[PDB]
Amino acid sequence: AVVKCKPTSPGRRHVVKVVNPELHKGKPFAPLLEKNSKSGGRNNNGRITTRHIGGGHKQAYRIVDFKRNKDGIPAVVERLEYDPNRSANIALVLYKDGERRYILAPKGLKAGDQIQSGVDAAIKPGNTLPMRNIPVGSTVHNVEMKPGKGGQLARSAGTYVQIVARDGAYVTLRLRSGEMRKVEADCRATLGEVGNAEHMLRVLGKAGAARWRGVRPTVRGTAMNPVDHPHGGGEGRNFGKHPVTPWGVQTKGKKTRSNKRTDKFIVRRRS
Amino acid sequence: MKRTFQPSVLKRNRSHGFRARMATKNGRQVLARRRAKGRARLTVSK
RNA sequence: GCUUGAGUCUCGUAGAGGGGGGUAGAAUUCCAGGUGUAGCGGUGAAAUGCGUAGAGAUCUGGAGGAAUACCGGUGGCGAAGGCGGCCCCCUGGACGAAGACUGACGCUCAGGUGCGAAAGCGUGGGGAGCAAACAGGAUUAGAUACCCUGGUAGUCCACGCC
RNA sequence: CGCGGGGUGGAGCAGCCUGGUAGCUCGUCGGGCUCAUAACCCGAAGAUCGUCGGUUCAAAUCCGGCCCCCGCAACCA
RNA sequence: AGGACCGAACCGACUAAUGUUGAAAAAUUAGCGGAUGACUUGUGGCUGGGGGUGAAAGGCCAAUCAAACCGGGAGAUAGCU
RNA sequence: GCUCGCCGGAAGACCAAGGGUUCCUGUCCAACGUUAAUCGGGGCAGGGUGAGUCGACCCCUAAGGCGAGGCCGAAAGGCGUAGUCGAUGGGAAACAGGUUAAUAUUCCUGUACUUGGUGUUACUGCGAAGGGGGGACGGAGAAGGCUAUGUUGGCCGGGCGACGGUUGUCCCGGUUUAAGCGUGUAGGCUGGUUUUCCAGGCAAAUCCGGAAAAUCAAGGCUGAGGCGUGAUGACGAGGCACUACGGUGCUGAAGCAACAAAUGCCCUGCUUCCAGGAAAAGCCUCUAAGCAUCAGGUAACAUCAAAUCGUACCCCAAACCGACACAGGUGGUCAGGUAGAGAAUACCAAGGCGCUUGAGAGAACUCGGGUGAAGGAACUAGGCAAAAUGGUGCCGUAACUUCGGGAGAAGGCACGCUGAUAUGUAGGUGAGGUCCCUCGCGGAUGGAGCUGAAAUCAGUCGAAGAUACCAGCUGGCUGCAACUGUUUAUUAAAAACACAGCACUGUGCAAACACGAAAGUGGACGUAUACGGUGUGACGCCUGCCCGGUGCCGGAAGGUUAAU
RNA sequence: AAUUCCUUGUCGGGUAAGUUCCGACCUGCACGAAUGGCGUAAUGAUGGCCAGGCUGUCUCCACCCGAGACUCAGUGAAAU
RNA sequence: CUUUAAUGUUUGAUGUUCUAACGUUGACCCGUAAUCCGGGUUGCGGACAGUGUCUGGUGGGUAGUUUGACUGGGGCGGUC
Repeated sequence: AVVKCKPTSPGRRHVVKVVNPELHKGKPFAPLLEKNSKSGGRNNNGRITTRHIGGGHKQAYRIVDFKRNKDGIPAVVERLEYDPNRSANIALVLYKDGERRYILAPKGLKAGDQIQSGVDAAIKPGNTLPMRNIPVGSTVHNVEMKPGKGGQLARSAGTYVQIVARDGAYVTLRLRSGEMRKVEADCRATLGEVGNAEHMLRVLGKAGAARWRGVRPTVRGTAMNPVDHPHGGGEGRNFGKHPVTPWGVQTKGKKTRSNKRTDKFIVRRRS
Repeated sequence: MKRTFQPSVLKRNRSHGFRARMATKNGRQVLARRRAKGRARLTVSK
């Protein structure tokens, strides 16, 4: 688990690694593995669109299974792979039919565990069944907005949605942000919260940790000149403006909600 | 110090090459002008 | 060597003993909604507060968190701190009966080690009620307080200090 | 020096920008209350407006001069 | 083990002298900092002018950048030399 | 020609990029060359670049471009599907020797090898843009085996010596050999073989995956290097012969062993860390459509073919880029001896070279250096510059602390040469012999030879033994920033910027936000333990009052309120 | 004080002598809590200050070796 | 007229329900060896959403511009 690192050089002093010995130390199962190229925060025009991100160490895209379309089929878990692309660790499932598929690993999962999908399967963590059959109040993850979509909500490590109430095809959800939102009963959801909850206790440490994490340094508005950002100028770090994003949109308390069409699903909003 | 011109025939033709000029109408119009002017080297090639 | 100290075994007895997991009901608060109209709340007395944007009262529904009424006791258990809904699981100690057995194995204990209310501190959660700090209102010669209307850490949970 | 703001019962503030007879709180004095003092209750007094001259019938007020207090400016090579 | 230590290639460019119609339109000589990394480099691609890119100096964009160069408007306009 | 000096991890030897004949040979000195110039990277003429195996082309693809249809756009056009381009990566094959005024892994002499085509013969189910395997990948570290290569001895040939000695433990030189073919070793990985079954790999599949059993426990793959052969060959010190007298022809000795040892190779291995680390085709295999007399495939043998372009020369520079024959700039490969830890440095080998003006003189002054009485920062804005310290082993080492540091703290000491311990030791290496073996590139025993530190002691020299080059100045108080980093190329390297961490705030996914008047991309093939923005800037102790101004968020009763 | 005008504030320390430096006092012209406050080990081609060593930096320069200057020969510029 | 009942009707608002316009960066199939695009079969929303014309607000994100003169130099001050 959490292992604070002995000081030896500066930038090592504050590091807290998260060791998970249980995770497989060998290479990934090859068939499921496509390349993932670095956008560097640039689009089709080539212009940068999002600042901060670029560079970083190379990584490949594991094709994780989301739809969980195989139903009624026993699936023995084999090993917990590390996935560089996400936060959560991904279990390498092996179905009775012989096919292997990666899946986000629920908290209580160990190698050799039996798990199954479909409308029947069971209440054991990691089984994916349509929410209509899930008991009221229980905790789930990898929820789908629409059937067959694959999964949307509660994918980040340690995250979990909590069902609250059911009415018609609709089913209320308490999202991790605390926002209530209805969804169709037919949607599938996986029982149990997602694993690697200690991800947030990682404290990277030296500056370089962020660099190869794929994030480039950020320059603050005040440092820049008037022409490069709404803030700037001054002979002595003067500020005197209301904080704004580089493109002039007000920040620090400005609502940005716009879709309107999706409002019927939302009930409470985050506070 | 290191100077501003560091030749690479490959890079030279990819950009100012004949077929790179045939790319868009802007390029072809260049050739239209250079012929009109009666210039010997139409574009860089050799 | 002995069994009269100490301990073990045999079947029982009571217990808010401890840890872990579930679960119930009443109430407070909040939110949506229905009826409904001018005060409510509070005080020694007031005001600050809330309320004609429809409050409080009242009725249905929901959501939360906390603590567990009555039983409850100059009752109980634990070495002490302490321990109160119901239930499951793991588990400690005491007490009795009838014996059987071991055969002084005992007593105290510097340094040592462990546990140790409440507050406090760390990391991450949660956050109803209450409530340091703080704000306002009074009361007073003044009042940095007692009293009143609000209110943050905190109180709660997991682990780690103290 | 350039300008602006003021000077008022014993103290602090009004009043003044619209020239017709200066108010508030505290302090003071006196009489009650108390064994006595404080606090509290009752009453009364005290300045006739920085200052020297104008103005107008009349100046706390408007104007100018002077004496203090307060703030701003007092720079460029 | 390490954005660890000393220090060459390598990269940087802190101090001083020379040089300032230079050997050179920013270098030399002696010392100087980094030197397994947020390193450095080859090749090839991508981003464009009120635009790019910027560990942010209004730096850099072909010896020029508080708005590139080239051609056109254009013999702009100049109460000024 | 002789001598002298300089580089020698280059100022040498090969390349790439880029140049485009500058290479070589004859001839000329008009100009060019910073002078002269018989010379030349100058002029003029002639000559010179040989490939199935090197490279390109070619097969395949990354990022990225173009893009039939298509979606989108006043038009030009933008985006992008199928496809198709695109190496800086992946894909079949050769070496040694000799040779030219100039070319060579291209010519010649040897000895090879690969991919096809076609035919013959013997056997046979072939066949895909489809399936699967493979190809196919990180960093760091550590050790063992090896080889290049060098050293020493041995062997062979030569020498015995200008001024003392020098036939001796003496001096000098040489002692080289490839690819391929065979052998399969160190060493690494991996449990095999058979039968049966299948919700899978978009269809099928004897392949792959998965599940059962049975059965044996070894089998297989991988592989440097060695050892044979290749090679009774070539090369070879030197002699023998003439010499356009520059050199060419003719002959040929030995050609081993041990030791040391790479950064190269085994090794894209092993161990380990997280930051978790290219695709695709060649290649192997599985069948479908399809075709079964075929066609086609497999093996063997023979025969033909293997096109086209580059190949000179320079290539850390006088030929590239800097207007120049310019103290600048530029990537890759090889990397000998002695000392040394070393690719530093000093002196040398290979190999180039003395920098295209010189010759005198020996003033001031300027540059670059050396040295200095006595004093020792009095200099000056300021110890700026100089000076000094400087290596290894050992001793010893404070305040403070985040308990790692601080710390090479500070401050000291020893250090050469000869001999003895030991007629060179501790170690390392490992022969001969002998023994064992389901016998070979085997294992034990055994110690020959070789190499070889470090220490103690004894003596001895000089003023000085880390003698040179090389090679920390140290300490105390204090500001600022936590730290490593980054920045104004060409006057500023900082106290600025970044930074991990912190907080606020936005965002429920067709997300916010950005680029594009649009389709559409990024965000992200991510999903509130995520992502955007703003501010502060590790860590410790903390973060107090004000919602009046301004901004944002929330509330809608009432007032005001546009087009219609 | 990287803020302090009056100012070389005042006192103390260090120097024969200190407008700087260190430590204190508080009248903070005009510090102050994330445009962060206050401490802080280590780090620094960072700012200030004091020691020891070291010396031509200096008192005061002296001498020496090299490259220029200078003379002869060849070639032969420039700003103005 | 007054105070107001219901039917019909003009349209007006609010709410509920439906789906056939429209959306679908849901699923599946076909062109098709193609996560583009089109077509279809669905399911999901649904007269909202989104787009056009008009219109109020906001709008240094962007652009064009103005910001006097005298003056014992000019700015400040004063003055026209």
